[PDB]
Amino acid sequence: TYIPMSQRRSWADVKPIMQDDGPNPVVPIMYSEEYKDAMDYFRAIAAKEEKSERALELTEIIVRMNPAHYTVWQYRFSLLTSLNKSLEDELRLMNEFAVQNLKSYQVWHHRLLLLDRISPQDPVSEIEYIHGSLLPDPKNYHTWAYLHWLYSHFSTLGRISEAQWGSELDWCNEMLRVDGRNNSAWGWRWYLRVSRPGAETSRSLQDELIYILKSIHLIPHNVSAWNYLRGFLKHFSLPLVPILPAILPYTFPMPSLPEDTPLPVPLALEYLADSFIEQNRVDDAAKVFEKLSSEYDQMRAGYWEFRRRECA
Amino acid sequence: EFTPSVYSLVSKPLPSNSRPSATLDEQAETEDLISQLFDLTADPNALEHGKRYSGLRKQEHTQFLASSFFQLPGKFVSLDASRPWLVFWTVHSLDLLGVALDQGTKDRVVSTLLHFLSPKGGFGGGPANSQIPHLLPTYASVCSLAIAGNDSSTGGWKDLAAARQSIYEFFMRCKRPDGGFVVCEGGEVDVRGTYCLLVVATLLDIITPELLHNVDKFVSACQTYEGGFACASFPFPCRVSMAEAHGGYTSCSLNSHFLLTSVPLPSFPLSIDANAALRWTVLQQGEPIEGGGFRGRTNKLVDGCYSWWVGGGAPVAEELVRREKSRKVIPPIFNRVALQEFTLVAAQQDPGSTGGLRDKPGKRPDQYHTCNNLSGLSIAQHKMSHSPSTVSSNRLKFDASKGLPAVKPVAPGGGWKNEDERQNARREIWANALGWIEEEGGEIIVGGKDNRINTTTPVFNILGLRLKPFINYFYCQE
Amino acid sequence: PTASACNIQ
Ligand SMILES: CC(C)=CCC/C(C)=C/CC/C(C)=C/CSP(=O)(O)OP(=O)(O)O
Ligand SMILES: O=S(=O)(O)C[C@@H](O)CNC1CCCCC1
Ligand SMILES: O=S(=O)(O)C[C@@H](O)CNC1CCCCC1
Ligand SMILES: [Zn+2]
Repeated sequence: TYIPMSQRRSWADVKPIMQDDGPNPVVPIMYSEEYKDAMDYFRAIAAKEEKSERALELTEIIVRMNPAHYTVWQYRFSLLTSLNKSLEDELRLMNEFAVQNLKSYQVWHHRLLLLDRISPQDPVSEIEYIHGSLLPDPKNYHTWAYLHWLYSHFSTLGRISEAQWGSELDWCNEMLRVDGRNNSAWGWRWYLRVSRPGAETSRSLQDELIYILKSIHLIPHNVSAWNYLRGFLKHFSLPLVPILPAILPYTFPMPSLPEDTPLPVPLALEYLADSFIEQNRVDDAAKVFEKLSSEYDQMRAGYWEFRRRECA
Repeated sequence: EFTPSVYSLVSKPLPSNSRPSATLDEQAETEDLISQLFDLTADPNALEHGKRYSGLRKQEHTQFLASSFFQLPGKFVSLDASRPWLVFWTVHSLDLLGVALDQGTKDRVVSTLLHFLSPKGGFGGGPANSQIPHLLPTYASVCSLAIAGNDSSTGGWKDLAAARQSIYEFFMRCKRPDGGFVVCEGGEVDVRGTYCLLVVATLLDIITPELLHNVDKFVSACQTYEGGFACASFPFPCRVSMAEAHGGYTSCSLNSHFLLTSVPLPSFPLSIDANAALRWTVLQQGEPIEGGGFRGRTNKLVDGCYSWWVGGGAPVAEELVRREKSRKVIPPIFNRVALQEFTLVAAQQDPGSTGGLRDKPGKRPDQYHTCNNLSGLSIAQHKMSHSPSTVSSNRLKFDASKGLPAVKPVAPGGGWKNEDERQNARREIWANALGWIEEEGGEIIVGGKDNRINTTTPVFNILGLRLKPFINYFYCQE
Repeated sequence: PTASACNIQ
């Protein structure tokens, strides 16, 4: 049975404040007894800007009922700072939260704020936590964005060693092996191998193409691998023609063909067309765009038609 | 010829290549779910007994919205910080559906939102005595006021006008040196914030050079190798994208960028790769077996809400491509028919029930998916283009001697160089905001005229008939 | 039957 906060001696000196909705508000929520009471007292606490243990406990009470309550999260962090609480303990508390609230902007930002403040010399333990976090939901956007920030932020502090980068790529390779269709993992690979400041840009490019082409041959209809290939070639200003022989069959490592691989692959045709454009063969490129528009990728009939006219 | 119906095309599963994975398992399951529904439903284009009718069930959707508009169960506490969104999703949907609110109810809407307004500046997800200002509630509240408000003393617009300086100061408090904005005090930084801020700043005539500095660079750097935009970018002591290209963040980025293009600053805004953005956009439209709805990320599932986020970005990316080609020197760019078919056949709640629209079959309808399905539907039904000749006409009628007091900048030199450049900026921003027109004869209403909903504006996502009187009020161009 | 998890805020 719920004990109202007005009947609790620890809160006797506090006068609760009612929500100021105004007259007959729209979209009003029928708050539970607990939630309303908690907010009545949070309003009083926040208005007088009290920084105490009871206020801290109150914020936890509220965010558990509403993990998206950004006002209360903001207040909670200021409480952790003012009371000089153990941020490591708070982080452990967030490990329970993150389990059930994987898509709360506020939980993830709170975790970012904690690690920025704690600023460990080696974030390896947090990185491993994040990895384990991705097992039950390998495509969680917030988590991937957070992983990016983590490595990015701590690399600027020079706290990411070469062995650490190496193990991270190893981990990313394993992720893509488990599911080559995980576009999130491909994105992480791009950061590790291309975009990050410390990316190896040498022979290295050649190794990458090998990986990409092999990925394509493993799963010819994998839109992720194709986008990565196109992005890669475009970023490093590399010609398509020389690699064409590896893609031609779907219209350096070569294809096999795996069972259940209907031809042609639309993105393979886009590659062939862009190859012709690179060769100044506008009419041949137009013809393949026309095929994409009329037969092989009709959902995008208009777009491919657009690309066709772009040649003429 | 360039927008084939899902029913006219071959529906086949995404090929496995003999390599199964978690992704494919989910994709195949979703494919079956959507296919079965299409198989049970009458082709909207045909002139069959027993088949389900796919007509837009506007009255059911109206009731769905009405049932939650005046009271929500305690479970909705998970959205307590997003009540301005609950208002927006509802009043915008009603606009699209062609359902008028009486003046009494509009007044209630205005009253509710005005109580979310802090004297310090900006709207929160609830009453000012309960929640602090946030960029997202501020967008949602402002747009809702444009939809339900008016210029009378109880119309709320007056209150916005008076709050211009404080809303501006709130925006400046959110501003980061790298070009990003925090969504709220101590809040997260991503393009959702940029988009919401830029819309409001544009509509209320509170744009200044100091507000925009680096904003363009932060957005540009969000574009990934895929062509779409991630949530944010990181500035290394170069700027790097922090995640996958995402429909939601691509929408905010494209829209943000477009809003910036009408600001007359030098070498501003930093360019994006328009063609790549268009390519990524059109590549997200699903195969026939998945109803031709959009997905939000490569190798993820189609979701009715991306009809707006991804579909709504199409005419923007298209306009940016057009300009990019004219910078060196027509059929539709996505399947407008298929998208409508997904909405009618798959995104509507089953008939004779609660109404509302949903993410996919198997998912409950909700206010959010109702609003975004319909917004996307509008984009597919009406050929929206940004017209240079309309922008010119706007320039010619603009009256620079009329307008609200200039916002005072935080930094002494943070404002426009002089009154002349300020008025030129005012004209450009205003003229372009009203540059979106509906191409005559460009209308395509799958299933017949009874399915027609109203025309939403790209970038802003409110009806044109709401946008114009609203922005004209704050620029004194009525 | 199942609730959708599309959070924008
Ligand atoms: C304009 C504004 C304030 C908001 C719109 C921008 C949007 C929609 C952002 C959502 C970004 C994220 C974290 C999506 C993952 S939900 P998911 O993983 O369940 O969905 P998905 O699987 O990617 O389809
Ligand atoms: O308009 S809709 O598609 O939403 C559905 C709707 O209104 C059904 N009412 C009909 C017609 C009147 C007699 C009872 C049955
Ligand atoms: O597009 S047309 O306007 O030529 C005609 C049109 O709208 C038909 N609506 C039908 C008929 C009445 C029941 C509901 C569906
Ligand atoms: Zn959705």
